[PDB]
Amino acid sequence: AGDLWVTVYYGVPVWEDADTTLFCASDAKAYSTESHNVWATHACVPT
Amino acid sequence: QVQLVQSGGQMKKPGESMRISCRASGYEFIDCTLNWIRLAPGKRPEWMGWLKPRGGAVNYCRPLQGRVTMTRDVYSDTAFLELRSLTVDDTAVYFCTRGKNCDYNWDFEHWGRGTPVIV
Ligand SMILES: *[C@@H]1O[C@H](CO)[C@@H](O[C@@H]2O[C@H](CO)[C@@H](O[C@@H]3O[C@H](CO[C@H]4O[C@H](CO[C@H]5O[C@H](CO)[C@@H](O)[C@H](O)[C@@H]5O[C@H]5O[C@H](CO)[C@@H](O)[C@H](O)[C@@H]5O)[C@@H](O)[C@H](O[C@H]5O[C@H](CO)[C@@H](O)[C@H](O)[C@@H]5O[C@H]5O[C@H](CO)[C@@H](O)[C@H](O)[C@@H]5O)[C@@H]4O)[C@@H](O)[C@H](O[C@H]4O[C@H](CO)[C@@H](O)[C@H](O)[C@@H]4O)[C@@H]3O)[C@H](O)[C@H]2NC(C)=O)[C@H](O)[C@H]1NC(C)=O
Repeated sequence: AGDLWVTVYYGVPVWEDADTTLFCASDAKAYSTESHNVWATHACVPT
Repeated sequence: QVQLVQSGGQMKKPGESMRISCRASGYEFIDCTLNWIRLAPGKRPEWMGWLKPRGGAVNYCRPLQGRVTMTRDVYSDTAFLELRSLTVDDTAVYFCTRGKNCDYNWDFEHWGRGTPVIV
């Protein structure tokens, strides 16, 4: 027998500061597969 | 880009042999097939045989079956060809040639600089 209730929203635009694992994305412009880079490896996802 | 630097063209006499090298770069020497197309005066560009540098697999042209011998040093990435029983007619400029891609050998976008043998 009330007036106001808890209402739950999913997709709410909020964020908090955080530390996390960051993966790499490369420009993929390195044509030569032979001459491959030490930092921009094949594991870097395409940009 | 890839490039196929070649040997100097030696001077020879009939009833002898010749060996002309061809070093490749810019691509994995094994993954792609290399050819030998020589050019004599006025005749159609003569293909002699392809060489697959995986296990030295080869396929020579019928008239050259017996004289021709295409090998390779997979370590120095060099392509070798020997041609015995020389003639003044088999005289030509020689060009090592790999295709556009490894899925098709016959589109020769990449040619080596001509090596001129004189007989
Ligand atoms: C699976 O199994 C297969 C089959 O077993 C294997 O296939 C075989 O592969 C080998 C390669 O590994 C291939 O070998 C051939 O070898 C040839 C080299 O032989 C030549 O030289 C010898 C030596 O003669 C000199 O030395 C002796 C003493 O050692 C002396 O007595 C001679 O007189 C001569 O000496 C001279 O110099 C000295 C210097 O001091 C002087 O003192 C002296 O006075 C002389 O001047 C010769 O014996 C050979 O002669 C044969 O071949 C010629 C070719 O015309 C014939 O005219 C000759 O009669 C003889 O042929 C004999 O056999 C045939 C066939 O049965 C008979 O009809 C005939 O009657 C004879 O009995 C050579 O001159 C090499 O040159 C050759 O390549 C050349 O030939 C081919 C054609 O055969 C050409 O297409 C090439 O372009 C070349 O020109 C070849 O490499 C075997 O031939 C081959 N087997 C078969 C059946 O083909 C295979 O390897 C194996 N494994 C695998 C993985 O497959």
